[PDB]
Amino acid sequence: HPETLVKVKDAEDQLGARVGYIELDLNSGKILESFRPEERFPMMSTFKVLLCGAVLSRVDAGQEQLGRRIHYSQNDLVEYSPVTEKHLTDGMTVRELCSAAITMSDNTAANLLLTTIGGPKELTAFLHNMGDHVTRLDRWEPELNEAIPNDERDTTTPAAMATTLRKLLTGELLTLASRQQLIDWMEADKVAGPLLRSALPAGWFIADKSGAGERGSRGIIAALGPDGKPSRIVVIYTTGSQATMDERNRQIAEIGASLIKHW
Ligand SMILES: *[B]([O])([O])[C][N]C(=O)C1=C([C])ON=C1C1=C(Cl)[C]=[C][C]=[C]1
Repeated sequence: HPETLVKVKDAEDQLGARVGYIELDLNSGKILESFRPEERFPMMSTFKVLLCGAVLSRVDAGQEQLGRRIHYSQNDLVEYSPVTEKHLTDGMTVRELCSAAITMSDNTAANLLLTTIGGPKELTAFLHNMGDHVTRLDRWEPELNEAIPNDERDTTTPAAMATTLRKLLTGELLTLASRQQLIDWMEADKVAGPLLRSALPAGWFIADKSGAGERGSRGIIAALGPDGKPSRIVVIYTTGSQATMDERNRQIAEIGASLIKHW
């Protein structure tokens, strides 16, 4: 609805930065509304969902096991590893790392999983392989969050990310068991409370993954809908603002409030 674009542009004005947006019909893949849909923005942690998608793709093909245990050490720990830093002794399984990476956005977990699939180069090849010729992961945590202006490294576009998530969650790319595991990790997301979830009406479904980076970077990707089932995909990114984390969170929440109001 056009009223939501009013809020998105209001958001660019208040944040003094670019805001990218897109609302996608989950079933048909039709773009319902957009703002800078094909402009690049850092992915920050929203990439962790694509990372686990590639991991599940491997499991389905027998190249990986969810119960497989990964051992790591202090040397591996990078900034913001609330779950992995507590398991140095016995390690964690592939399954537990994706849980950590998606629900808590644990950075070391991401790094460990990336290592299992062959690094950024491979995640990028996986994406290209599934029709996404835009999204690219080039670095590891934490450098991929640098958000250098005009830098194409570690970026995606609102349209590219929305189309790719739709495929991950409804395509024949993953088995049904794998698709549900991914959605289950996104539905349990525990660090995105002040964003879209704060505007979600009672009874609605939402599976999401947020992101934060340098230079005011903030974003979120999500599948949501009424009566406990998702029916649309929403992707929101911004970068360049000098606004506080709280102000950035609110603008996203308000964009959310509008898209829900005009559903
Ligand atoms: B991802 O969520 O974009 C990566 N986030 C971080 O690496 C991070 C850091 C370095 O310090 N806090 C976070 C973080 C934020 Cl700002 C929000 C939610 C989870 C982690």
